[PDB]
Amino acid sequence: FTSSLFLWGEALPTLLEEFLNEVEKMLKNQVNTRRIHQLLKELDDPLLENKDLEEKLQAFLDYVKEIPNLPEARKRYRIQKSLEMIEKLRSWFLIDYLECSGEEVDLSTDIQYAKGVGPNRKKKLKKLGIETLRDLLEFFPRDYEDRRKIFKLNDLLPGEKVTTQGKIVSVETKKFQNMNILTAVLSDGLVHVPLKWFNQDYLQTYLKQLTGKEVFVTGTVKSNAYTGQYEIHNAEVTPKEGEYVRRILPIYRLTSGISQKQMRKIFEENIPSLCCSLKETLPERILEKRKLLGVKDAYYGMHFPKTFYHLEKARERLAYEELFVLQLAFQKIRKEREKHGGIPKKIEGKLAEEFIKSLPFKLTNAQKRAHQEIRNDMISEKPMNRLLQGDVGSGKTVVAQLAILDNYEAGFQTAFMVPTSILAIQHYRRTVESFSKFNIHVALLIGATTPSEKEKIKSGLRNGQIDVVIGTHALIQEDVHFKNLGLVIIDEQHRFEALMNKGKMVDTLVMSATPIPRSMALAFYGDLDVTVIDEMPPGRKEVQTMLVPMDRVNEVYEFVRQEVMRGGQAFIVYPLIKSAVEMYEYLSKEVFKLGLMHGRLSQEEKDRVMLEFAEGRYDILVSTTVIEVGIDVPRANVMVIENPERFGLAQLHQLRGRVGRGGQEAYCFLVVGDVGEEAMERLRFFTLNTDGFKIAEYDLKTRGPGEKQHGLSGFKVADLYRDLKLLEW
DNA sequence: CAGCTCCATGAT
DNA sequence: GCAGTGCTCGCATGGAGCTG
DNA sequence: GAGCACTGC
Ligand SMILES: Nc1ncnc2c1ncn2[C@@H]1O[C@H](COP(=O)(O)OP(=O)(O)O)[C@@H](O)[C@H]1O
Ligand SMILES: [Mg+2]
Repeated sequence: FTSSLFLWGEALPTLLEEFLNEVEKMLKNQVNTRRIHQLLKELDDPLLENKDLEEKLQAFLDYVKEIPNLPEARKRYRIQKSLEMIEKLRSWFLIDYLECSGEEVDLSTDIQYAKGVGPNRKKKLKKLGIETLRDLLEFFPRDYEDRRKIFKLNDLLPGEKVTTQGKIVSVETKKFQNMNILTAVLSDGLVHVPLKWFNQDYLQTYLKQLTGKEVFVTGTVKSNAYTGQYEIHNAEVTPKEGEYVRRILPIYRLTSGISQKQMRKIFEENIPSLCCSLKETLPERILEKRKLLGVKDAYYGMHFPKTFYHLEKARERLAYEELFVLQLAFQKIRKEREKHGGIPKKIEGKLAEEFIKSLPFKLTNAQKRAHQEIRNDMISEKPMNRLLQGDVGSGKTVVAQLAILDNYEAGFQTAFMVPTSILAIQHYRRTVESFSKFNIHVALLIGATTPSEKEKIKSGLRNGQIDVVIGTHALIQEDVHFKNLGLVIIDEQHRFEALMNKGKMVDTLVMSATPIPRSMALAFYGDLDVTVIDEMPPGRKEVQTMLVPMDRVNEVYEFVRQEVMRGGQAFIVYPLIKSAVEMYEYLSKEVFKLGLMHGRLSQEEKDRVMLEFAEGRYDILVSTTVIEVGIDVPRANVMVIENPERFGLAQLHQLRGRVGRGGQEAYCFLVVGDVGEEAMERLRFFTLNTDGFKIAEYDLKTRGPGEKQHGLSGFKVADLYRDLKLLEW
């Protein structure tokens, strides 16, 4: 917990921003005259040395202090009057406004134009994916080491990079065996504090190059020098005046070759230059609305801020920007739908009331909602693009079927789409035996079907009472007709379009097995007016998920021999490292019923194979290619992911999903190797996560969206709304 | 199994 | 394009988690 | 000293 907790601690008092900060916290709650007066005592830092800033302030701190000796109203206008000025202040002072000129040059150079960079660095730098120069901005720091704050000498906190100050009087160098030692030492006045260097002599020069002045030293502390008194190693001792080395300064990815001090001076010398050249992107009317910097400065800020406030204002600008890009394209779609327009219709509680009472089980207040929502949106004078989202076995299917009656019941006909012929056939059965009948004629049209039959069908649709067609994105590729088509159901990712009747829009509905938390929903997809998400069905018991060490792997192996001997089946997934084949017939020392599926060898008659698994031809399987949310092998009691977490926390879900059906009270182990905490911190979490959305919650908070590549927004969301509003035009 | 990075140590 | 100043910044090794 | 800019031939 050490690091993750110490700098954190000694990080509140003593620097304008922190100050301003707190004061805002001050008001947003309650002053404390007393207090202020003690914050001001602790202030320290170069920013303050501005006249107004100082004058400007008094005025301020003076206005505030009055709060308390003030009844209710007397307090308000008082407050907002403030708050406004802080931000007012912050904007004035806290940012290093990049005042620009000379003139822009602007392309993708092969980076040698870069200054300081040269041949070998050329190659070095490209190990970081840095060609071009745009390449040299879109490349922001790992992190930031700050400094501004200077520690006193004799308060060195045992074991920590600090930056203290003082003279320096002592340049000794010591040689031993396979080691030297360079020392000079720093003298506040009273204290004197060893400051030691290892296999560097040069330093000798500089330090001597120096003896005289007082300076700023930046290093670490060490609990040794068993003679006592702490010893500071590794520092930097810059001559000084450092109003200008009492700054935040970045930390970039490195690459044997370069050094921070290197890489830095290299950003130090170009960024200001480049930044400057960037045609603004979003219009000035916006900017003004919400208040964070154009670009130049923003990009500026990500490298060389002087207020974490800066940096904040910089991501914030830099991130809204790129959500804009999305929500722009969205409406820009959503609108085009407003053109072509949609169609509604009336609806007979008849059907559903029937369907619903027909079933055995209950229904959920969830699916109920799925329902109230679909109807209504279909009904509405325009399109519907809902997303029926849920978690394998939540009741997605049912619901779809109501969509299917309601639409039929209305007047028009629906058209089910699905990635695979094998899946079509299979779905078909259900919608019918499901529809168990009433009075609806539903088809499939899959190319397997005999040419005539096709014909009898096609024609069936061109006119009349073929009520639903079940097929692949086969339909759309041949060019079918029917002059009423009131909806299109979809299952999932079909490889790699919308439908219009005469010219209006077709009620579109898309179901998915792999959840996605609302923000991500509303941010990469959003355009799917909604997602009526599911909260799950009863009687439903769930996978006893277990996590198992390796070695004991032959343990699980056996557990199957059983369950599988008692008539069940077992997946076995092994990522990438041929071994597979080696993993295979060494696994027919599990002699018994095995099948393979290399995977991305990806004919998507993968199901071809699963069918055959579900039918009972490969007692057990063998992965690679994380199997998908598809044809469902019933008997499959147990699952086995190995050397995981290479798998997102979701593919694993996928996998867990795939095994259970029945009640079957299925089971899924996961062999592990070594790895650790953060890794297993996660797994551990998986296993007890009854619920696959709090999964995504959790996949986000930890690894950024693995599911090209977002530069900037790690869930704060006021943006994703800041969007909707500004984000029409 | 390897190739790289990042971090912490190295001296009586 | 190579040859001569004059800058800035320069340890090395070993175990470490990470991705391929 | 490595790497690079910059100046000159
Ligand atoms: N309300 C319910 N209560 C109990 N079982 C239900 C309920 N709704 C659906 N089921 C059944 O439980 C399983 C749910 O999965 P399903 O409805 O096929 O959709 P999906 O797997 O896509 O979520 C099916 O057997 C379905 O028939
Ligand atoms: Mg389904």
